[PDB]
Amino acid sequence: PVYMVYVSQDRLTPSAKHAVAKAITDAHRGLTGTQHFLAQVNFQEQPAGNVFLGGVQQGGDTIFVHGLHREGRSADLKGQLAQRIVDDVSVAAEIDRKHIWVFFGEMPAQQMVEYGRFLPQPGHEGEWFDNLSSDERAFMETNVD
Amino acid sequence: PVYMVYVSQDRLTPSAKHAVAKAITDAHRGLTGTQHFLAQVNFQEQPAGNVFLGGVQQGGDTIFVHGLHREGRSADLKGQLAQRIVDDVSVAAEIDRKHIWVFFGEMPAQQMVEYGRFLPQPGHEGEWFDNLSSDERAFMETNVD
Amino acid sequence: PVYMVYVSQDRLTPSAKHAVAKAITDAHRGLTGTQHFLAQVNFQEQPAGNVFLGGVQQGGDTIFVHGLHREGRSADLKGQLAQRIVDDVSVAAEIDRKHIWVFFGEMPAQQMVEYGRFLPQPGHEGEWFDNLSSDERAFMETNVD
Repeated sequence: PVYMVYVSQDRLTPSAKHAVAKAITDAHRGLTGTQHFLAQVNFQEQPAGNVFLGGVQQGGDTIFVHGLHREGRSADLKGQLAQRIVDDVSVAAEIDRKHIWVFFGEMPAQQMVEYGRFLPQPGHEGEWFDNLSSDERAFMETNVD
Repeated sequence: PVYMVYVSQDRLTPSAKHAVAKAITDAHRGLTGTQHFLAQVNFQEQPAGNVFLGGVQQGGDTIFVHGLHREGRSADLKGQLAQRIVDDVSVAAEIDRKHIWVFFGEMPAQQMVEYGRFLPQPGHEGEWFDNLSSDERAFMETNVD
Repeated sequence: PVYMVYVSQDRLTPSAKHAVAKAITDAHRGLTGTQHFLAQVNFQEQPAGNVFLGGVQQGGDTIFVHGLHREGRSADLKGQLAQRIVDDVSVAAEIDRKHIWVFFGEMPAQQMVEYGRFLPQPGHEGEWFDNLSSDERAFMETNVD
């Protein structure tokens, strides 16, 4: 999964990004079982006053999370991935919930690539990791937190 | 909805961005009936040079609009929406049409959170608005023009 | 198509962006038959340290290629397209493939606008260009490389 996190500039300190991007990652891993290193959190920063809202220019206190998952998960599961991400990013960012937008897109894994490899079905994963090369699995083990 | 509006840095003043948001949001409100505070417009600036049509580098003149909607609307309606957004962003930002690009992807409202709440269907949004805690309803009332 | 290309600030020199946009552009034209000029490469640059993998802040060495396409093409072709993007970008940017992430989404051509016109299916690619207005065609032609 790729999570695009849109935020106004200098709202999250370099430690506020780490805490939020960890909250997201633990949320995913716990709920779906996809390994930590498979999650990516990509903060898109823009100078504040670029988020309009019913024509109303906003400050720099709005966060939009765009997830990109592969298909195969129930709506039940996705509603729970979404609310936990509302609840935990509120904490790690220290921001009220009313400012959080969370959208999820889904795609067939067969047109989804991470670490230069095609992904497996959400009902796979453990097997897929082992049968990758040694150096590929080593580089993956580096990105855990 | 969220509209991601990809614009070259230096193309829109503060006044031009509000003109663009107001046209986008009004167009979305008038063809779907979505109440105003639900249509976010999210400006994303990159330095001129970062856009390559056909492998050719571009100046600050291209606008890519990326709308994210709940599923459920007709193609006819969506073709109207996509044709209005073209004409009204051409006006508000003094641009011409053949520089304007617009893509709509849609998602189950079950996996769309706004203001900390799950989007309903197009067949509900008024019943939805009414049964929110006083704070939620009131915060949304501010973000309307 | 429209490809968003998320990369770190300074990672790609301008000559590098051109080479990579040209790799992707050659990929799409080569395997889908879509004329060069309908292929946009929109580079989205951020400071190094906004990209997190497995909750760990990365250097500036991550690429994320997100392709927005017409619905229509075989899973098999979309695999190859994504594969040839992976290989060609690895080579144009001078970067390992385990740094490259590729997701394709798809939408109805009916909800897709490039140059202010509605895209056709993958089913009238050539006769479509034959009914633009000459000035729009002449505009099309400057974006071949």
